Amino acid sequence: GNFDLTEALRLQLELQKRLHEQLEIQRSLQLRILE
Amino acid sequence: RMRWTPELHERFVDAVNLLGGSEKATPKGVLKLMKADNLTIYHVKSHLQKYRTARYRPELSEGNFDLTEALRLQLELQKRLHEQLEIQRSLQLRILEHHHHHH
Amino acid sequence: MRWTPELHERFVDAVNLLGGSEKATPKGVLKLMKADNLTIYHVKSHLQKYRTARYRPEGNFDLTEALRLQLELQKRLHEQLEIQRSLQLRILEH
Amino acid sequence: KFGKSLSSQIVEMQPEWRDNFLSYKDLKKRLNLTLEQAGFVGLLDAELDKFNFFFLEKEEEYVIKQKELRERKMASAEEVMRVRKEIVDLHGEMVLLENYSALNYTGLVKILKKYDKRTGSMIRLPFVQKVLQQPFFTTDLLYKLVKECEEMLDQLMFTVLSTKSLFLGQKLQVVQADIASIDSDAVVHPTNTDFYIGGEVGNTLEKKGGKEFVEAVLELRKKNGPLEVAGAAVSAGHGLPAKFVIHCNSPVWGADKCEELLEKTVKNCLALADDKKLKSIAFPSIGSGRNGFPKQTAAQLILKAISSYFVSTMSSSIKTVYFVLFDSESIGIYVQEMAKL
Amino acid sequence: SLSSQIVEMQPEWRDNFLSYKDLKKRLNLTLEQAGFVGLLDAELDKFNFFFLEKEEEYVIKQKELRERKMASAEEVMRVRKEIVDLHGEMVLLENYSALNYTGLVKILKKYDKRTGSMIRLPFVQKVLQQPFFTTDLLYKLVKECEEMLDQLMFTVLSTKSLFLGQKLQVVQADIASIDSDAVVHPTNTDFYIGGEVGNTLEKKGGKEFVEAVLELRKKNGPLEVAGAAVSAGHGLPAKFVIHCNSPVWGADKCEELLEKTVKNCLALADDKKLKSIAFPSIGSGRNGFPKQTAAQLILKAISSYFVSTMSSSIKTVYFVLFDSESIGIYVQEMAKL
Ligand SMILES: O=P(O)(O)O[C@H]1[C@H](OP(=O)(O)O)[C@@H](OP(=O)(O)O)[C@H](OP(=O)(O)O)[C@@H](OP(=O)(O)O)[C@@H]1OP(=O)(O)O
Ligand SMILES: O=P(O)(O)O[C@H]1[C@H](OP(=O)(O)O)[C@@H](OP(=O)(O)O)[C@H](OP(=O)(O)O)[C@@H](OP(=O)(O)O)[C@@H]1OP(=O)(O)O
Repeated sequence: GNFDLTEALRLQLELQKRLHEQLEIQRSLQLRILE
Repeated sequence: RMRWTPELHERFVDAVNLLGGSEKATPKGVLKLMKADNLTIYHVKSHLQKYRTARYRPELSEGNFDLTEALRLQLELQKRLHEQLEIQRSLQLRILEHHHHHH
Repeated sequence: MRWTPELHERFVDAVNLLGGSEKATPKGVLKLMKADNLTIYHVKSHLQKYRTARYRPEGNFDLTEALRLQLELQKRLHEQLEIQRSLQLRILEH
Repeated sequence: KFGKSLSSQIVEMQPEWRDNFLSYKDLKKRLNLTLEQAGFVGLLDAELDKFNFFFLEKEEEYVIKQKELRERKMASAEEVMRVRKEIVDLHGEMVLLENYSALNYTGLVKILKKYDKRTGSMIRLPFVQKVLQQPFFTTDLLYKLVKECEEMLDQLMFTVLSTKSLFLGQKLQVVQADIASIDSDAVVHPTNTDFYIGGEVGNTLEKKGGKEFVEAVLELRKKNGPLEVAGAAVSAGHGLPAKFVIHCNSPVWGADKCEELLEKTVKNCLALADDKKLKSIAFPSIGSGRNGFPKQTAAQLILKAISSYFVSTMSSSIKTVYFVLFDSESIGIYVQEMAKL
Repeated sequence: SLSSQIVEMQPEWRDNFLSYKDLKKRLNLTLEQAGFVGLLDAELDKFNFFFLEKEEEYVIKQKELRERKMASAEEVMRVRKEIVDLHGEMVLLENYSALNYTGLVKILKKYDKRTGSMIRLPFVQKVLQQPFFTTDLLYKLVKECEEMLDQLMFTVLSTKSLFLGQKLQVVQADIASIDSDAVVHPTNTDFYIGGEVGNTLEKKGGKEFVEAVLELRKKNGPLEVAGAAVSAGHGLPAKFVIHCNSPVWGADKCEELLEKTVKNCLALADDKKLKSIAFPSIGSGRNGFPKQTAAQLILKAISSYFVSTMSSSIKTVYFVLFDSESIGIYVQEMAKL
């Protein structure tokens, strides 16, 4: 069952990456609007 | 065919320069100078359109610390997002390969 | 005849006012610069020099460092000329 | 929640970029659902074709633009090189004119002495006095011009252990000092739900602060009651050089989502610091030790939370974040993980 | 003298200095007094005319160069801004493609769940063949853009500036990959290369490094305690490698021996006029020295060496460390420097 655990870990990493990329693209568009 | 790549665009600009200025170059002459396979006059000509439009510079005929820091902050944010997207690419490829070889 | 960067700045402004830099008349520039008793001859020669000068016909870090060394040598030579001037004046004082 | 994040990213983009991501109306159609499922897959193929067209157009534009900008960069470098070369040459020519003047002066003094010796007169001194008044000798303007060229060429060409200037504009300093004596606007005090003061941080804050500090802690507990996990509260730094003290209930290693709770603890501390319009905050060793977090994990989580907080809060007033550390291993770990932000 | 000075000059400078023809005139000679003074005044007027002409020319040139420089600066700033903006647009396109791919995957999973089918994998295989979501060329464009921006404008962990301007830098890198002039190799009397630094240095250098070590051992023989010897950095980014025999903890006067080891390494670095030197963790661990004691003694040796050696050519001293506790100890002890 270690394969399924690895797959779940990779999915969790994917979600974390999605949230971080959202924060960064938000900050970039913010900087554009402010300038 | 329509996938313009840096090498193909370099060949295109070289042919244009052989014909002269981009404003006076002819798309038929450019097509004759480019031996690229499956290259139609339509693609050559639309690409000459986009190139000539991009090459125009109207700005020629007409605190700095804060500006430079804002620009550097923007660039740094973009770099961070690019590397994060690369990591996401790797993770997606791994997951897809495992799902392909294990179902 | 004694041209200085301030008077030359005023001259360039007057030339910019009087049409183009090439299509300029020294008499009109003198009319735009009624100060310091400027003459038509001197202003005309200065405009000739300015027009002839404004024409622009149409490892790298090793070369940049050689250029830096050239600048440093020229600065040292300038300082040596300065101490030369002071020394020679003090000799003249005896 | 992927759709919500996607839409929140879309709304902030340019009209060209929107309506080119796939619509999330396909969930509605999906609900209404093998022939009509084949029609749904055809809709997916239409979305694919849209992506293809948009991406190819943007890619061609970018290729053209990049070749153009590389050409312009090469031209600009060449022009800067030519300009600095010409300026250095002009500097040299001015120096050469100075040397011309001085050398002619020397030769003139020589010939004046020879004349005075040949005739037996004494005209060298007044003649040189008149020479000093000649404009070829008045080289003050040359001094000014050489200084201008040189300035143009110049413009053209409490112990702190470790510092990191964050890319977002803040300063992260690992320092070593008594956290109660450090002149920081906010000082973080990790405690429990009942606001214990038995912490080493709490012990030194009770030693430095007076009875009013303990009374302020008691009044904070009276107002807010119990402090939930990852939560945080603010009290006034009475009897302390610090302006405010931020108490927090750090989670325990092994709990459900304890890493996310540690990140939330850090973010709540920073949010409370911004709520008081403070410019500096001091963090002790949080997570590791008492709460059982491994040192590297806690360090990386705290630094992650700080960086992401400052990404999502451009209006933050915090300019400096201090890390008061005494354990050598913790200091090295914080330096390593801080240099990678 | 004077003529030899004016030889190497442009034509307009020649025949504009003091002509020495007047010597003959002086040999021919108050009527001639007036003649001579008139000739001298003519020379003075020539000097003044030439000087004022050159001064006017220089003023014109300086004005033109100032304007040209401001124009070039504006162009530099414009190019920089546009390249940053293009980098941003390309990253935005990458994010476009990634988000669309993720949405497609989510929708395929939901479809396979609701309809009870299995088409997510072949549909994603089809997606992989599409013009979008093939961002190798776009990634290369972004990378070249970042290169150009780096031109347009190894990790240092801590930096300490000494009184005479020397830099002590704790960095995180491979000691064999650093471009420092000298790299210190802790060894024993027989130039043993099996140590940690030995293995990484050998990985980088290879046969050439081993041959250099063997030749140095043959030329020097036994490496005395607290001694040091230099070998050429063949096959290594470093120019030279300074092998030292650190003393053993508990030996007679092992503190002074470690101080002398560090100072001898520094003296060998200065003998070859080297500008930088890289130090690994010396004495601590293999030779039984406790970490903090060895770090402090080494830092004291370096400081007192730079105090007693005013002609030292060393400007930067690197500390390549891997253990976190060692890094923290060195940071703390440099704060005490
Ligand atoms: O965008 P998702 O990642 O698919 O998240 C949820 C999903 O939950 P998951 O996080 O577990 O995937 C919900 O399903 P549940 O597992 O909670 O039952 C689902 O449907 P419900 O909330 O109505 O149950 C909901 O909406 P949808 O039906 O469109 O898939 C959807 O979130 P979205 O509305 O953002 O798609
Ligand atoms: O002009 P210099 O390069 O300095 O050298 C001397 C000069 O020396 P000083 O001016 O330094 O004293 C002599 O000057 P006096 O003897 O008149 O004081 C001068 O005259 P003499 O011929 O009488 O020696 C002689 O002139 P010339 O080139 O004709 O020889 C000349 O040059 P020299 O270096 O060849 O002696």
